[PDB]
Amino acid sequence: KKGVVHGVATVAEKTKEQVTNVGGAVVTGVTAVAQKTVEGAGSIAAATGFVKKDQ
Amino acid sequence: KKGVVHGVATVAEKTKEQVTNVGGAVVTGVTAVAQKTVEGAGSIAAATGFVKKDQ
Amino acid sequence: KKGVVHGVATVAEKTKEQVTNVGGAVVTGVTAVAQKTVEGAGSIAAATGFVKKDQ
Amino acid sequence: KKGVVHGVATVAEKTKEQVTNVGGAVVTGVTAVAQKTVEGAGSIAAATGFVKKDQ
Amino acid sequence: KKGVVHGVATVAEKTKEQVTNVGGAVVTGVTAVAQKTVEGAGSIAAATGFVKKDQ
Amino acid sequence: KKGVVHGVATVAEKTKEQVTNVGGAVVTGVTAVAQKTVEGAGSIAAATGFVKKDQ
Amino acid sequence: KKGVVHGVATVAEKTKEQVTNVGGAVVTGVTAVAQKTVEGAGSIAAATGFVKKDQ
Amino acid sequence: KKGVVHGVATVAEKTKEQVTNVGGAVVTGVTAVAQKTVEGAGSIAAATGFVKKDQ
Amino acid sequence: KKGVVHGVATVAEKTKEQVTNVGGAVVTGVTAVAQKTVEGAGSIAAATGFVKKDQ
Amino acid sequence: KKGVVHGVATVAEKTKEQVTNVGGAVVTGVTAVAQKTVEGAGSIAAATGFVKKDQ
Repeated sequence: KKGVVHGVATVAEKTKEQVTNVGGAVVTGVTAVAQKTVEGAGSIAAATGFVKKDQ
Repeated sequence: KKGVVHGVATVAEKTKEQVTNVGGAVVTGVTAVAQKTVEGAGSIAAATGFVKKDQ
Repeated sequence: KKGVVHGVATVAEKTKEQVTNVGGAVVTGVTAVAQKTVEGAGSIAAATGFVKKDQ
Repeated sequence: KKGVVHGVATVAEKTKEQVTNVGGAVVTGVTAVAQKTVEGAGSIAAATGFVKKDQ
Repeated sequence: KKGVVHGVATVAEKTKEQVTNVGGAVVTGVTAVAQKTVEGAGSIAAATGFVKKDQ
Repeated sequence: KKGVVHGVATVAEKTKEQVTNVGGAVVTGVTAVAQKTVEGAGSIAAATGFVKKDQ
Repeated sequence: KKGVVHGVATVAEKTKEQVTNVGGAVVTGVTAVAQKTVEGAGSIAAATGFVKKDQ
Repeated sequence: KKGVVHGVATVAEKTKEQVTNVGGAVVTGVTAVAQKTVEGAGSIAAATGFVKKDQ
Repeated sequence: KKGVVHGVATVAEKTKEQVTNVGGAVVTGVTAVAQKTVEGAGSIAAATGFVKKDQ
Repeated sequence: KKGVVHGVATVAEKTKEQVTNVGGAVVTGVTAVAQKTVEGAGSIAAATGFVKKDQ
């Protein structure tokens, strides 16, 4: 076989899960957050996949 | 087989799940948030997939 | 087989779920949010798939 | 088989769900939000798939 | 076989999970956060995959 | 002060919430159930406060 | 002060929450269930407060 | 002070939370269940407070 | 002071939390369950407070 | 002071937490279970407080 990509690719066979991202956010997984009190200014309480590039 | 992509591709066979994103947000997964009190200015309480690029 | 894409594609066979996004938001998954009080100015309380690019 | 796309495509066979988006928003999944009080100016309380690009 | 990529690629066969990211965040895994009180200004309470590049 | 009860009482001062039950069911709290498929004969899918005394 | 009870009482002062139960079920708390598939005969999927006394 | 109870009592002062139960179930706490697939006959998947006295 | 109980009592002062139970189940605490697949016949997957007295 | 109990009592002063149980189950503590696959017939996967007296 032959393949040429510029990116971003994701090429496969017999594949149970696939995610391609440029951005941006993708949530595909099981996630449970239980929480009782959030205070403070300002605290990232429960972050799973996170990116902060403030300018 | 032969394939040429510019991106972003996601090419496969026999594949249970697929996500392609440029952006942007995609939520495809099970997610449960239970929460009782959020305060503060300003706190990211429960973030799963998150991207902040303020300018 | 042969395939040429510019992107964004999502090409497959025998595939249970598919999402293609450029944008933008796509919500296809099970999601439960239970919440009792949100305060503060301004706090992202419960974000699952999120993108903030304010200019 | 043969396929050439410009994007955004989503090509498949035997496929239970499909979403193609350029935009924009698509909601196809089960979603339950229960909520008791939202205050503050201005707090994104419960966001599932979200994109904010204010200029 | 032959392959030439510019990156970022992810090329495979017989592959159970795949993630390609440029960004950005991708959450595909099981995650449980249980939490009782978050205070302080400002403390990253529970971060799993995290990136902070404030300027 | 003086108090004599037979039960069931609930006596208080300065009290934000109160529930008295003999029975029976009382639901006063925030509750979010999101659900996609229930099968089987017969499975209690999502029970929060539950009592089964079949004879 | 003086108090005589037969039960079940709940006597207090300056008290934020109170529950008295004989039964029976009382749900006063925040609860989020997100769920995607329930099968089997018969499986208690997600039980929070539960009592089964079948005869 | 003086107190005589038969039970079940719960007597206090300056008390943030109170639960009295004879039964029966009481759910007053924050709870998040996220779940993707339940099978089998019959499996208690996610039980928090649970009592099974089948006869 | 003087106190005579038959049980079950719970007598206190200046007390943040109280639970009295005869039964039965009481859930007052923060709880997060995230789960992806439950199979088998029949397996207690995730049990927090649990009592099984089948006859 | 004077006290006579039959049991089960729990008598105190200046006390942050209290639990009295006859039964039965009480869950008052923070608990996080994250889990990916449960199989087998039948295996107690993750048990925190547990009692099995099958007859």
